[PDB]
Parts: sequence; structure tokens; C-alpha cells
Amino acid sequence: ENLYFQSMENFNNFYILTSKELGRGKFAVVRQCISKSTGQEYAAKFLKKRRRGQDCRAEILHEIAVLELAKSCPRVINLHEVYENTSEIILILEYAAGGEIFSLCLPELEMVSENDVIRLIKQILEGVYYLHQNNIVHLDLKPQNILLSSIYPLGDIKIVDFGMSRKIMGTPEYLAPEILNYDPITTATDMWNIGIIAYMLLTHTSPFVGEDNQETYLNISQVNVDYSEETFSSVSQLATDFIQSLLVKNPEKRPTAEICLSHSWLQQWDFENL
Ligand SMILES: O=c1c(O)c(-c2ccc(O)c(O)c2)oc2cc(O)cc(O)c12
Repeated sequence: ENLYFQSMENFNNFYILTSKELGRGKFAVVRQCISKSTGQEYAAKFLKKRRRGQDCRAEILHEIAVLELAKSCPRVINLHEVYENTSEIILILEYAAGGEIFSLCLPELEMVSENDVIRLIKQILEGVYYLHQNNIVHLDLKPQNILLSSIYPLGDIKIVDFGMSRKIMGTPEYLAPEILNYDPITTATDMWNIGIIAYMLLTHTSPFVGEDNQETYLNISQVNVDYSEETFSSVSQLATDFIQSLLVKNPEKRPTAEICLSHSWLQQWDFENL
């Protein structure tokens, strides 16, 4: 096999990897690296080219094409450089030190105000609007796949993990009903996932997970979500409406990202302004 991207010798001449492993999946690992010249931190994602007996370089190229298309959108993580060796394609990615928005959805962490959730969702919607305007549907917008540039203080959103992206069977609890019914790919699926993200940020509970997958699937297909006074006692009606407008069975009835940006819940004046 003939290599396309810059050589590994170059990678090691230009970067040093740190002891901080950032993430690992079955066919990928992400590690922090540092430019030897500048000292700037990046995230190096090593994607295996062979998976499950299938040559996946074409798919990796598609993922690079997407990150490149969205370079001008600061809500999508930016690709800095690319290297390649025998088994791997290595993405040198903008570093986001704040971790996953998932971290903010756990009981443990409380430090996330309505102001913060409103801004994060708005930034998420800006990134998705941009993607959709370009006929890109992420298709994997779990809270794990949106990072923050900082948490001390709370920074800005960076959508990552475009491996499932497409033009207009993963982790069960975040699959949209249309995916469970083998309907085609719609931009509406991302909007369902933004419903789940708002629900998780605000309740710190997962909206559809059951005691097992079969129940998880029953909850998604029936759109059986907990809106009891107990779970929603500290959640605002406006936030409730936003969520309830996204989490509906029929994808055609979900508002677009554009319309979501005009939702009353997100209209705020910064009090510092005249
Ligand atoms: O974990 C990370 C991750 O997966 C990705 C990523 C981005 C785009 C892709 O298309 C992709 O496959 C992966 O970027 C990152 C950037 C960071 O600064 C820190 C990270 O931890 C990740």
C-alpha cells in the first residue's frame, strides 16, 4: 500500500506525544501531543485503516473531507494536520481541554446554571445549523461527542467524531426512532439528539435508558420520557417545551436547527449591554 499523508518520521520530528491518553475505541486511540517548535497542544487521533476485515481508508478520507469543509465553523473541531503510517491515519486536531459535555450531565457535577445550558445548546445549534446547511448530518451527536474548549471557566463547544456523518446499530439509548425503523437519513435525527442533550444537561438523567436494551428500544419507539414534576422541579417550562418539541416520534414534526435558534427559551439579553 502507497501512503498519502505526511510521513511518520515527520510526525516524530515535529511532535512529541504526552502520557495523557485522551480516548480509545476498538479501532482508534486519541493522545495529546505537543509541537516541538511552538509548544502548542493538540489531540492526535490514530485511526486504524483496516477494520473488521474491511479497508477503511476511503471512509477516513470522507471524515477528513468533512472536517475540512467545516474549518470556518468554530463549533466544529478544526483539523490542523494529517499523517499516515502503515496501519494508521493520524489526525492532528485542535485541543479542547474541557472534556465532554457528558461530564456536565452526571449527578456528581452542581456548577451548571441555566445561563450555561442555554449558551451551550445555542452553540450546539449553531454548529448543527452550519452542518445541515452543508447537507452534512452528524448522526452520532451523543453528549460524549461534543467537547468543551475549557471548564475553568466554562468555554465553547466543539463537535467531534464525524465517523458516522453522511449526506441527507450504535449505542442504543441515543438512536433516533427513525434509525430503529430503518427510515432514511434525515437532518431531523441530529435534532432528536439535541433534545436528548438538553434533557441530560438539565435533569442529569438519561431520557431513554432502561434496565436492558429491549426496554431502551421500547422507550425510544414509544417516546416514553419522564417529564414528572419530580425530575422537572428545577427545570423551566421554556426548557421543557424546547425538549418536548425535539423529542417526538415523527421526524417531520421536529423543528430545524434554524427554528430552534429562535426558540423563546434561547432568547436572552446579556445584562452588561446598553
Ligand atoms: O477525543 C477526541 C476525538 O475523538 C476527536 C475527533 C474529532 C473529529 C473526528 O472526526 C474524530 O474522529 C475524532 O477530537 C478530539 C479533539 C480534542 O482536542 C480532544 C479529544 O479528546 C478529541
